[PDB]
Parts: sequence; structure tokens; C-alpha cells
Amino acid sequence: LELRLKSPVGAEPAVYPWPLPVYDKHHDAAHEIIETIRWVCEEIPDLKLAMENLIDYDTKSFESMQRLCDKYNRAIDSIHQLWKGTTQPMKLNTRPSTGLLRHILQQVYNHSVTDPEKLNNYEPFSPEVYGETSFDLVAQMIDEIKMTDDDLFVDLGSGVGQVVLQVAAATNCKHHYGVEKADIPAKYAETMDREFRKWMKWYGKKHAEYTLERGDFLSEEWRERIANTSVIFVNNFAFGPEVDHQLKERFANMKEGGRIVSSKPFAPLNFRINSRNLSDIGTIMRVVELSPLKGSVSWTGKPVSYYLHTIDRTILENYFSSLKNP
Ligand SMILES: Nc1ncnc2c1ncn2[C@@H]1O[C@H](CSCC[C@H](N)C(=O)O)[C@@H](O)[C@H]1O
Repeated sequence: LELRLKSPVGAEPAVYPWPLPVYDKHHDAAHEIIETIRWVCEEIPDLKLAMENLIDYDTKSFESMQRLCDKYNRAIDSIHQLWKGTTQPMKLNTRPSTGLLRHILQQVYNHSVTDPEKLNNYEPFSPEVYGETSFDLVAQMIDEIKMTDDDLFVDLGSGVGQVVLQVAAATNCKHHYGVEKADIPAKYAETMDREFRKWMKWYGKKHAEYTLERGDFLSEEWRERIANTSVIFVNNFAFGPEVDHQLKERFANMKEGGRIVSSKPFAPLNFRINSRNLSDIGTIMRVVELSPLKGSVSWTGKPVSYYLHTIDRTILENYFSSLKNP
């Protein structure tokens, strides 16, 4: 006893058991199905036409849901016949739109994070405190911090890996990495990885290369990896002064133009270079606050902020030039 959705591009159908599972208070498989059909309709205008010709969905009855799926599946067959005619088939090889990606990542997450409660079982007041950066902040990061095929992206402390997946889907960096130390999120990230590749194949959408790794970003191996990374993302809000200090040491080896996006600044925003602070990491970076997304508040009730650091040794060079002057 099952529900099936055919892939728009001929991948293996998506199959859902009955009764349909629930993911949390605001997400279940029934609505995932309905939204998936909605989104495939956005990918294919012709399919959207066929679906207009709409019905009552209850989400409680098998026959009603089996009915909805059958109507979608029949419309998919016909579109597939259309593509055998003269009609150009949906272009493959494209990136998903923002709206489609959101849905894809929610879907991947719901299928991968089988017990979301388990992510809260970290040692409190430690660097392992878990918190998820929202899809919208990542989207803003992607928009403002323009990346090219020259860039290498790393999420330091990548959790279940969903920041990496979003960036990999939206940009053409040569490679994207996430590294995560804790067992529970790193275990989930393995399923996130498989579900992402599967679902992206299912929709016929491409992503850049990425790897999700278990590891410790303070390790010897990671010193060099960090030095060669051009865009670092790091949700360091709960890392603490010790870990932040260790990261500063790693960042001091980065190249000009290297960028770090973080939820807590690595240097003060008003940094004034002088004779006492010569070795502070502030001597080699510009730090700006990224614009808050309209009406977004933190647990502090203040607009949640992220910070962009750009490696710029020009700061230091200019100070030393000034010392050869009046
Ligand atoms: N030394 C270290 N190496 C790898 N991961 C670390 C670490 N110290 C802390 N972390 C991880 O950093 C994560 C912070 S939560 C942020 C998760 C994700 N990047 C997001 O923004 O949505 C936690 O999972 C914690 O385990």
C-alpha cells in the first residue's frame, strides 16, 4: 500500500508509504506530495496547464491522495509523449530557482532528519551548541557575496549540511565543503547528502561539486585547507572566545580577497590600527555588518546579524607607510 510520483525527467519514481508520515507539527508527507506537484508544475508550463483542469484534496483519505497522484502521473506521461513529438523537452543541467530549492531542501531535511529532537542533545555552554542558519540568510549571503568558479566555499561546523547544499545548488564554486565534529549531525549529514543527490536527480536539476565531511576544523589538516579557502561560512555565535581565537590564527593565513561570513565578528567594526594592536587580526580585514532581512528578530529581540570579513592587508601596509611620514 503506497503512493507514487513520477519524475519529470524519468528518474525513479518517489514512493511514499501509507499511512503518510508526519515530520513535525508543521510538516507532513501529504503536504510534501502536494507541494512537490506544485513545484514540478512551475518547472513545466505544459504540466501546469494540464493540472488546472484541480479538485478537493483531504490529505486524510488514501483514495483521494491516490487520486491526486494519478492525475499528476497521467499528466507526466502525456508531457513525456509531447517531448517525443516536436516540443522541446525541459532543459536539463539548470540550477533550481530559489523557490524550488527551498522546497527541495525542506524535503531533503524531512526525509533525513528522522528525529529532529536528537540535534538538541549537545553539551550546553560548549562549542557543540547546535543552531541552524535559515534558508533566507543563506540566500542573502549567496546574493551579496557573489561567487565564481574560482571560489572554494567552506562551512566550518556544517551541522546536518544544509548551508552547503543550498550554496552548492545556487553557485558554481569549484568545490563546497562542510566539516562537522559532532556525531549526531554528522550522521544525519550522510543521509542529507544521499537524499539531496537523489531529489536533485528527481527534479532534473544540477548542483556544483560538494563534500560533507566528519572532522575537527581545528585539526592540523584543516590549517592549510582554511588557508586555501576563498569563502568561509561559520556560525560561530556559540563557539566562545577560545575557539574564536584559534579560528583567527587560521584566518591570518588566508589570501587577499578571502572572505568570512559569520554570526559573530572576528574583529571590531570600528578597528583603529595602532602601536598596541599591531598583531590583532583586525589589522588585515575589513569587517561589515550584512543588512538585516526586514522583520527578522533574534532571541534577543534585536535583528539577527551576520558579518562579512574581507582579507585586506592594505590596512597594514598603509599604517607602516604612515610611520615613514610626519
Ligand atoms: N572544532 C569543530 N569542528 C567541527 N565542527 C564544530 C567544531 N566546533 C563546533 N562545531 C560545530 O559547529 C556547529 C554549529 S551550528 C551551525 C550549523 C550550520 N553550519 C548552520 O549554520 O546552520 C555545531 O554542529 C558544532 O558541533
